[PDB]
Amino acid sequence: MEVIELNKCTSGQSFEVILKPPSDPSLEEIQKKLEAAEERRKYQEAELLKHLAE
Amino acid sequence: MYTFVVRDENSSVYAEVSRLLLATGQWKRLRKDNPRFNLMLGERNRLPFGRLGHEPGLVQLVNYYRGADKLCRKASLVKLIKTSPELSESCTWFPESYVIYPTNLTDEREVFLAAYNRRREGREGNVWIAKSSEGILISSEASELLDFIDEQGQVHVIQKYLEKPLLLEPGHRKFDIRSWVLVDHLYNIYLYREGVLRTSSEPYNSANFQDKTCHLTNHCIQKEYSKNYGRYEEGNEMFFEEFNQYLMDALNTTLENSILLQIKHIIRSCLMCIEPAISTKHLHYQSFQLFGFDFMVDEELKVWLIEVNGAPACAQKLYAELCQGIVDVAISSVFPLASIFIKL
Amino acid sequence: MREIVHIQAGQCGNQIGAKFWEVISDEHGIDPTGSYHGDSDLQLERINVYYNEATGNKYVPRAILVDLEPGTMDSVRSGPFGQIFRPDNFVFGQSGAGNNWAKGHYTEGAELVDSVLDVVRKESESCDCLQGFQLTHSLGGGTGSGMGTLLISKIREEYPDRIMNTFSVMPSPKVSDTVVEPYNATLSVHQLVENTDETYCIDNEALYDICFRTLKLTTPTYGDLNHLVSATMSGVTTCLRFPGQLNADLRKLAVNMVPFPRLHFFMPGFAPLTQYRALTVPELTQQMFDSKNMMAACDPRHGRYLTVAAIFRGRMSMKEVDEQMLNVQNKNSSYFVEWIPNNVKTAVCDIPPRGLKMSATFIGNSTAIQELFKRISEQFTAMFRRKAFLHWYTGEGMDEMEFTEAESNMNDLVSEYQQYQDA
Amino acid sequence: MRECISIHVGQAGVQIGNACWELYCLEHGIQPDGQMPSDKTIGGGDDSFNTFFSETGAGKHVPRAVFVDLEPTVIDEVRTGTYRQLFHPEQLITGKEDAANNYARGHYTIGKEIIDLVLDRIRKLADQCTGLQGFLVFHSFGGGTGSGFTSLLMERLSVDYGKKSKLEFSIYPAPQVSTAVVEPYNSILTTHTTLEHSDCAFMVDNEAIYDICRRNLDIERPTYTNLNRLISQIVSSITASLRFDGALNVDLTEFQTNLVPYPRIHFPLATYAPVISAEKAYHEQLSVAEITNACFEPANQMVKCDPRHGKYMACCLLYRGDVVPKDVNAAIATIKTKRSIQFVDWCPTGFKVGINYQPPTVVPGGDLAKVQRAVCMLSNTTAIAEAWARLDHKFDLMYAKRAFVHWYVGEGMEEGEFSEAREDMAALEKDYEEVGVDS
Ligand SMILES: Nc1nc2c(ncn2[C@@H]2O[C@H](COP(=O)(O)OP(=O)(O)OP(=O)(O)O)[C@@H](O)[C@H]2O)c(=O)[nH]1
Ligand SMILES: Nc1ncnc2c1ncn2[C@@H]1O[C@H](COP(=O)(O)OP(=O)(O)CP(=O)(O)O)[C@@H](O)[C@H]1O
Ligand SMILES: Nc1nc2c(ncn2[C@@H]2O[C@H](COP(=O)(O)OP(=O)(O)O)[C@@H](O)[C@H]2O)c(=O)[nH]1
Ligand SMILES: COC(=O)Nc1nc2cc(C(=O)c3cccs3)ccc2[nH]1
Ligand SMILES: [Mg+2]
Ligand SMILES: [Mg+2]
Ligand SMILES: [Mg+2]
Repeated sequence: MEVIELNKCTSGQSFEVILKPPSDPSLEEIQKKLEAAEERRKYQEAELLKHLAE
Repeated sequence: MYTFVVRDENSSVYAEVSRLLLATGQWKRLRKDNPRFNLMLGERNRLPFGRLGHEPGLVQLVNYYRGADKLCRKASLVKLIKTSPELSESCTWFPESYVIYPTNLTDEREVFLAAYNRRREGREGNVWIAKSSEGILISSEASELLDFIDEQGQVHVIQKYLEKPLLLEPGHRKFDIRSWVLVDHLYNIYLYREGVLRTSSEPYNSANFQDKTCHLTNHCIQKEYSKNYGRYEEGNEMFFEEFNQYLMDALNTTLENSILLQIKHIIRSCLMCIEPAISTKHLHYQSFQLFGFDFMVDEELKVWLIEVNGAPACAQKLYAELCQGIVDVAISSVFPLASIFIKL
Repeated sequence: MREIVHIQAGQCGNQIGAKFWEVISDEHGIDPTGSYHGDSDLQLERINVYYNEATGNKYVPRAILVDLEPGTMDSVRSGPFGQIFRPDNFVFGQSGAGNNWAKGHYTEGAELVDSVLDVVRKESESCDCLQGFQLTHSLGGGTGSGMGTLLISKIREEYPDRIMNTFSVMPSPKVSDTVVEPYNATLSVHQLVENTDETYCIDNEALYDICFRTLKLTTPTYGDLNHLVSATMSGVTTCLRFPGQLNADLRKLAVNMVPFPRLHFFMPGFAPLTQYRALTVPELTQQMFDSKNMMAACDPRHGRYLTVAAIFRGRMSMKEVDEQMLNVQNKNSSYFVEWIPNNVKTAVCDIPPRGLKMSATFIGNSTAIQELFKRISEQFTAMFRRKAFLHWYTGEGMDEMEFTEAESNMNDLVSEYQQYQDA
Repeated sequence: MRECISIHVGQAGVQIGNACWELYCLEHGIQPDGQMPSDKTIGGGDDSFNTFFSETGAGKHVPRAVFVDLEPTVIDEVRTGTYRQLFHPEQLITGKEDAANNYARGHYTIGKEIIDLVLDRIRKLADQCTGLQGFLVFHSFGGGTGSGFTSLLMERLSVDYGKKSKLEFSIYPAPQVSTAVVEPYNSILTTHTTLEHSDCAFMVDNEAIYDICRRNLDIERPTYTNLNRLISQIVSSITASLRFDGALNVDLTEFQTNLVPYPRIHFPLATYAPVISAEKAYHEQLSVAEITNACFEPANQMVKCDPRHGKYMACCLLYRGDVVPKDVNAAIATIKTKRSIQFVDWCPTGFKVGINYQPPTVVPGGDLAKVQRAVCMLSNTTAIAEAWARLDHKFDLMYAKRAFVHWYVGEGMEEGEFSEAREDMAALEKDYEEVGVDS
């Protein structure tokens, strides 16, 4: 039961008690994903418009 | 109407509980994967405790205590007894035991041998039994015990073998006592008033630990290898009334005084010890569980705990009463509809 | 601003649509002249969803009235709230559709559809942020069925990213005008399978049974049937029109109700079904799940609910509402699919409808709706096997193959429901 | 002094953020108009509260916050609310059409069209910081915006602020207070995409907050207003160390250092006590021992789970009010002998303790009673994996039938993203099991 690193100020205090010792994607890659999803939306809409044109 | 699911088809006990629940006209059985249940009769292994108690508006109850395995595994029980101050390594009702991992895998090898050598030098009886969770070896030589465990792959326990057991007469035969104990959602501890002695039908032979038929009392071992099976009692099962009458006629004492007081003490010690770790008092779901305690009795009428079974079966002629009791104390107490136990 | 554009087509569509606007106009405090006279600012908070504001605090329904003959819209314009609609939004021809899907969809309707889209475009262009469209029509006639589904197809071409919901009256031989209703309905159902996000299936037989068996009306009229539809449409649109716990637009509502794109045909219900004894929450909840309160003439016990929504209206206990819904689900535990967790949702709105202290509206997405399509398919086949009454359709340019395909399409729909009923 | 920028995404994030900043103003003596009489350095200063508030030459203290939602109705209540004068229009960003509870709509369809505007508004705030620590991000798991746009924003923040820390406060979905059914999809999708971009995430299960509100505040049917006031108290307990003088958790980096030794396992469990009904005539004030013991009751946790059946990697105790170290040590020693508190073998069995003498502030006319001392425990326990298991199982039930999947594919998402996200969660559940369970 050791208390270590005790710090005190006017607002409070802090300390540590030890009970026992031990034993990214780039901007370019994000844009490609966003544009690939947008292109799939465009393809799916184009297919719908083709279906309605028939 | 109350709803429940069945997830262990191999349970004789809860197959009967399931039967009784339907026959009340107020319980409906759902498919095993339906989450909108009131009562789960769960599987023995990997029960999904983390998914219980998250269905809005449903009070959910399960027939197993999460964490009770600590008591119902042989190596786990040894460690619990040694490392729990409530029980301690000086525990007087549990045979001296040591956990031994096979060399091909902490371990207590050198601690066992240290005590083994102390017994040999002191002329004291030095018979031990190795077992785990067939698979049993009784020997008076440490070399044969440690070599048997290494050939295996799972953790084993070496335990002092009760060389001086109480022997029923006639027959000069060994036995063990099974007690059924129900712990409800409030952690009341209920001991079923009816126990059973799993008797051996072969005379006890201290000079031959090789033939494991008068030394091992398991019902399966007696049915397959014992040529006197059923000789003295039906199915090698003696019940308390007869056993009590025997203790009076032969030893001038009662089952309550000579044995049951110690049994109740042991059951209460074990279950009170683990209560803070498994209690569901303030949990979002609630548990109950049926336990099977196995006891040995030595010739001084001292009772020893052998093991605790977390998924026990019942004696054929006791299923009706005990299963109804489970419904009354464990289920209907939480889901009321529209004593056979001793409260410890 | 979550505007909705309303369209009503044909005789049934315009008669049920007119009642819908009378009901919600009363709820929002709008009188037959389009002037507000309510007592609560709750009535104006979402008035813009269905009404446009004109000069002088005048509210004009965002409604387009369509027909191929002038008769029914002359009745609307002379009705109670007839003067509330924008005169420019009456679009009608003179020839009629003769209860003929082909006339509504391919010949007479084709000649009028462009002028309807012109009005739709004008209403949409003045929307801050269009939620989507709703259409009222029957499937058994010619204009609502044939021209209504033609309109839906042309709206999807022009507004492909907008929700399209329909209140669709299904024909029944017990409440029938002509024998060709199964042909018209089978042709229309396939259009709806492809081009709507929600279709409320309102079976005229169910409406009749409710009026006769439950409301004790010896001789129900179309007016009595339409009072049930009007009340149901008010409840279904309640969370769009009044502030509450739900702030969902049409798309969010559909996302959480439609797990598969073709299975968007809903069984609606209402309680209380028309007295001075207000209902308790237990009674509301039991009746709204009762088959007798359903309007699709399908037994829910014959299928499984994929999703359910229920909205409660009035001053009542949320806790008791929650408690009763739990009670109904355990009694029907076998009738909810297990692979859509938490698939029964409820909402409450403080404002009750007119003449009631509390009510509940039920929206069920149930595979039992396949019974409705099976009925139609059977009646279709009984005539089509003999090619009976087909000359009315081939005379307008259709050929038998298009009937064969419509039949196959609806038998596929039925099969798709049976698949998920056994999942 | 190093600044922190708060970002509130979607309805849940915006309404919780509104509750937090109200509470911050009450804690620091800042009036709704932004004026702060106790700040004697007009138009400037590098006090601790300045990590969250900038200052204008006129003496107004402005939150370092951005609110983002894809429809305007929730943010409009900030613009016209009690604290409208606190924020300026550049901080409040609204679209026209929301994500309809569709992750794919918030991340791909709408996210692509608004992400650059949101980064420009954030850049404006960052240009006003001398030493930006990083970001605090508030959002729901279940909303289409809270899930989908948050994960896009987190990815871009890693790009534009590589060295800055990012912490999350995430609302985990509870059916009791939700009318959606696709939330398990949205939760797994956003967790998968955000896991590598978040340094420390505090999950709050609405089920836990709902039941605390019913059980301890005697609210029969809690509303979002009730829930958010309680959540904002817990959030404030967690962020107080950044806004007041002190030596524990004084910068965002310290949260990870103190609570997250394993980068993927960065979801600490929060527990808070006491929660007392203001309607209660008078309540006997709880002692340090009693509120500390309450930190080990599942009934007080922000996520319902059983820490007795997991292992601890770290534990921080954050006290506010009349608390002195001696009583904390006495309470801890007692609890060690009565509670099941198992640490992993590769970590010290210990507690980092922080005490702020100012007792909890409560919103006047709220549901919470004023107390003389309170505590929030932050513990990284493997038991929180139960919450992932629940979510993953609901995901599996629906995905086996592909229920609702067409809504996501329709917005340009590929089906493979579902299985990829679910496999990441499966690996996460395995990480927790390796860390916390013995054979
Ligand atoms: N605690 C709390 N949870 C909320 C609040 N608002 C919404 N939620 C929860 O958040 C989830 C719904 O997501 P929202 O935040 O409303 O959705 P969104 O982020 O605005 O995204 P959209 O789909 O575009 O509307 C559900 O689980 C709600 O219970 C709130 O104010 N407080
Ligand atoms: N330490 C010991 N001393 C004496 N006999 C012992 C013993 N340990 C075990 N036995 C005997 O061996 C038999 C089987 O032991 P054990 O209880 O390990 O088997 P088991 O796990 O199959 C019992 P159950 O079938 O109820 O689970 C017991 O019936 C007992 O008679
Ligand atoms: N419920 C209801 N059904 C109607 C009404 N009018 C017609 N129907 C039904 O609608 C079908 C006839 O279609 P109808 O709308 O009259 O033809 P249309 O003008 O060409 O669209 C038949 O099934 C009728 O039973 C009505 O006012 N209410
Ligand atoms: C014009 O079309 C509609 O009004 N569609 C619609 N209204 C709905 C209302 C609900 C509804 O009231 C509830 C949703 C969740 C709980 S009650 C659900 C789905 C709906 N679809
Ligand atoms: Mg055993
Ligand atoms: Mg007609
Ligand atoms: Mg939203």
